[PDB]
Amino acid sequence: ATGPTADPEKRKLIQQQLVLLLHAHKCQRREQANGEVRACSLPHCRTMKNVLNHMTHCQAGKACQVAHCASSRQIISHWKNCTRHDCPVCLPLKNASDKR
Amino acid sequence: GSHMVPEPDLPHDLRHLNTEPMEIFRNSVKIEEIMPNGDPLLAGQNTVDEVYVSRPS
Ligand SMILES: [Zn+2]
Ligand SMILES: [Zn+2]
Ligand SMILES: [Zn+2]
Repeated sequence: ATGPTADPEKRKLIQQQLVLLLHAHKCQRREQANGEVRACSLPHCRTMKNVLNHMTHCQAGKACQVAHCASSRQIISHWKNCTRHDCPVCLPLKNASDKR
Repeated sequence: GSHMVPEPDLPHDLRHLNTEPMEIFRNSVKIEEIMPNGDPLLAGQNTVDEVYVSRPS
């Protein structure tokens, strides 16, 4: 419950980047629909938009110089396929998207 | 379980991600309020696409 097999601190860090990319993917579409409007407020919306626009053309993948690019490419692929109702990382997202 | 539930088994495919860059996000997100409250399984296409990640094959 505290070792590298579960790590509460690390578990929150991958969740936080994963969700920030999910926000920024559609927020980039929202922003471009009005050129460059400053209507948002997420602390890293701009950070993710820069990484996402880069990822959309980057071909270095596993050997890229952008620390967030290869990480983000792998992080998205987890949530794209996981369905386990007690997954430590997906649980807050599986709850964020529940009918309750 | 004596006061709070234990931390579940972190997915091994995400353990491989270096989390040092992510430390900037440690107190800057709302995991539960970002989501459009639609469905979890809907993530297959709502999240991103093959052109968005430069799919090699
Ligand atoms: Zn935004
Ligand atoms: Zn890259
Ligand atoms: Zn999962």
